Amino acid sequence: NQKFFTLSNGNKIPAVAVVGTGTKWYKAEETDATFSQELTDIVKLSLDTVPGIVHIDAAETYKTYPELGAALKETKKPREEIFITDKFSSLHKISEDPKSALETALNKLGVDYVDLYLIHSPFFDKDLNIDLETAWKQLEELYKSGKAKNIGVSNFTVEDLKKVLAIAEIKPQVNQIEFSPFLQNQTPGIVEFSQKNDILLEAYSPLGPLQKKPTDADQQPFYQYLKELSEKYNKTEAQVLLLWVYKRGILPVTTSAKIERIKQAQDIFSFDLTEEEVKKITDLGLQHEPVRLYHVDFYTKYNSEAQ
Repeated sequence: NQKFFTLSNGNKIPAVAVVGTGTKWYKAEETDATFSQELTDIVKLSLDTVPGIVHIDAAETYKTYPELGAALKETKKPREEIFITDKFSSLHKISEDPKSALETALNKLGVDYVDLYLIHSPFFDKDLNIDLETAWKQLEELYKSGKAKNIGVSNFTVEDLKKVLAIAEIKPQVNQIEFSPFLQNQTPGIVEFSQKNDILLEAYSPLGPLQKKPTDADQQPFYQYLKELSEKYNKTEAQVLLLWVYKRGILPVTTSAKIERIKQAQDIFSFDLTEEEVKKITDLGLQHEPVRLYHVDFYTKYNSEAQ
């Protein structure tokens, strides 16, 4: 039942990521006191009970490698039935460079490789002693050594991708961006450019519209239609939006702490949307004001082009 995207290198990636590792409260330090039993328990439960290949989206910045590592050790879910995406913290330095970050992560996770490694932001912390070019080249070496089965970037503009393409031996395989019906181009032209250049887009915060659901939702065309589709298919509104992202050729990344929502996200491929329905979600979304939840200070200037 599970669907996959095929990356430019021929490798497959599960077409929805359903396990996220954010502490609901930002985690400032890594101590026994800050270890989140609640997070480790939901990751373990997901690995135990979610059918098929379970795609986890992790990140150095979360400081939840210990919780992911404990869950990975305690599950009997086999390693090959897990796809682990990890991200080098470029915005806020924790490691000197990608090589150091991933070496540390592999040891904390208790694993030999990650399935996808991303540069989390093109906007490097002033405290980092490495530039974008040098970081990408480190990802190329982690790809060649097999520590990262696939490599890519996150929150890159067209100009950022062009900077990588100018020095790349290995073309980035993924660009994880914020994408939803209320933000259909995180930065100008990114969707069209990425898809034309065989760089797979992942969409984080694809459920932004449901987070920022206004209290007049019952009277808003977008939310009215989303409810109509939910009722038509006997699926949740979340499931309809996640499937819409997939139908736009983009891999939705979601991060619920409710096991039934995690299972529902994995199960989006239990139905389909017609061409009309995909187009109508798109069109009603584009009529809406942009909603941007991440990289706000960097990309506000692009809001006028996002829809």
